[PDB]
Amino acid sequence: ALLRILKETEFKKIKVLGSGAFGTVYKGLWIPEGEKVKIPVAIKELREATSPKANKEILDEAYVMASVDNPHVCRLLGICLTSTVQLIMQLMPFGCLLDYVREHKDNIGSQYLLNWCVQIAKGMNYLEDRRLVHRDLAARNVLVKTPQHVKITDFGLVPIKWMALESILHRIYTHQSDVWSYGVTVWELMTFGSKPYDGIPASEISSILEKGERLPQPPICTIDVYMIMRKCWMIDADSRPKFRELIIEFSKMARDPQRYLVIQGDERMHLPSPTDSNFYRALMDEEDMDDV
Amino acid sequence: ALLRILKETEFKKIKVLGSGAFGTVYKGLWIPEGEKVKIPVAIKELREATSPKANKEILDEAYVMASVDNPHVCRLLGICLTSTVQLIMQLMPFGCLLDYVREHKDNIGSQYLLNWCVQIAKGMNYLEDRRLVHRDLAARNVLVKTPQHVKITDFGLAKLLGAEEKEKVPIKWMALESILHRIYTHQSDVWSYGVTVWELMTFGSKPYDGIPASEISSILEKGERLPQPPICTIDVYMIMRKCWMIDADSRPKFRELIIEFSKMARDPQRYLVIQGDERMHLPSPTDSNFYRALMDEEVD
Ligand SMILES: *CCC(=O)Nc1cc(Nc2nccc(-n3cc(CN(C)C)c(-c4ccccc4)n3)n2)c(OC)cc1N1CCOCC1
Repeated sequence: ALLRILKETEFKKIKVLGSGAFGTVYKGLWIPEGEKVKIPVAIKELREATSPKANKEILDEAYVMASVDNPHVCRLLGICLTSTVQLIMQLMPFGCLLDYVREHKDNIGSQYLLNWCVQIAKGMNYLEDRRLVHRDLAARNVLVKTPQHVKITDFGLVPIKWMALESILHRIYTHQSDVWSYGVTVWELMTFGSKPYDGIPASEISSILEKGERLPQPPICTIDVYMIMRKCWMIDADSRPKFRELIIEFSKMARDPQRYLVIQGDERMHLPSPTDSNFYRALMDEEDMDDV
Repeated sequence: ALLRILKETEFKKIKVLGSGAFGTVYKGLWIPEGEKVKIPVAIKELREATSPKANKEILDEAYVMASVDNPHVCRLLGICLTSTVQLIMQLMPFGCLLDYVREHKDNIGSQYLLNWCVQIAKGMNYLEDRRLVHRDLAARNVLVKTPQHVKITDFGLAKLLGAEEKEKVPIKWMALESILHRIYTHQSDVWSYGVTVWELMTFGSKPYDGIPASEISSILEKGERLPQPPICTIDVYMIMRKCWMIDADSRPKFRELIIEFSKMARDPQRYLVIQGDERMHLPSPTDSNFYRALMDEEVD
């Protein structure tokens, strides 16, 4: 009952958002039957059609993705099993956090970055609590509902520069491997969208990791935050932090954001007032969540 | 804190949506600072008010309109006080309930009709608990967020715009005390509530059609009211009549209309005789969960 079974004639793709990988992502419009309203949605299309009973196992997984109830994880709203599987979800009009942090290269205060790290861990801890592994966490796979509210997408289904060493050498994906990717994601945000291990061929990443070489300390990060990232990339998967621990740790820093992130001009980049925050929420973020 | 002050440079009107005596509503675009995104909103540009009011006073009542917090009353979000008075609210693509029921005329089931009455009574009870009086409750002033969720709009717009010698004043909706002596209480809002139900039960009929508005006061003193809508059992029509009693204290309370319409909504076909009603049921949980995740994140 959480997965609406669409038909082709009650929606339509409007403009491509992203393409290549999974398939294509479109800006879309939902046209209810009998009504003259057009509701903007997002549609995920798989380019390869090849589906018979492949569609049934997709529907089985689609019901699981339709059940993720969390303010910081995206829910699958509906499916259209036409030609090529079509997934329907809410449109996040601000785009992904990678493009967002890149456009606002040096116009992002320390309160936003730390809160984003808190909100991403809450969504991941939620998934771990549901015994689900994301396998592909990355700043590109986090969406900006509003600047104060991010959500993890691409849950369902090779980012070598994002995977734990055990996932590279042995294709072992756990929740502790997701912690590794979460540590690369944090680094992506702190460096404002820099490419991890830039230029370096992905085929040689397992070699440089076995030598204990890790991503460098981002300029705006105090040692407290970089040590967090370093512990996420420990060879021993069990030594890596738990997502529940990361929620508490980053939250403490979000209480004193300037003590853990050194940003030029940070004194004039604060989180919105209650006023802007009631305004945002009343328009596009009327959903129940946790105070930031 | 609940009312955002907007500058003319961070929003722009796109297209008109509909015009009324309080003003015209436009499909708007909010451009947040330093963002490349356009956020759709709804903008009401108000018509000039009689007893022209100072911007401190208008703002002093915009804070009251921005304070209503109920799933069934629309909250004013922002304001722009310049050469005109522009109100900003959440865009409701479905429109107002009056246009909706005329438009799906003989396609609406009794379970929707009785639920809309509960929801309107719930918004009105909230406004009475807050000691607020709406003064212009009507089917045109109820907005459809989703087909299963309606909200009262335009609260407080009558008090701050006033009126000239057009007594913009909804005569065929006001209690007799309001037409005669301009008395607006919670019990006269019950009078407009009865008329609002009658508009719903008739699928958008014009009340007192053919009777000039200047003559409503007198026919009301002769005991003449609105006729029984054809789909109404005497159960519902009794409740409507009680909303039109000359003694405002004999009229039903909103707290009572909530319970009474909840009762009928649990057995909707006992109370509304609609041809073909045995195929016009509510949406499934699936279709309902879909509407909520897309447009509505905020009695069977
Ligand atoms: C970072 C890339 C990106 O997503 N940009 C983006 C996002 C959105 N809003 C949006 N709403 C709902 C769903 C999505 N979305 C994106 C993707 C693929 N991304 C994460 C790499 C998926 C997806 C889900 C499941 C499976 C596979 C893919 N869902 N995105 C935009 O709407 C405003 C616009 C943009 N971009 C703006 C500038 O660049 C092009 C589009």
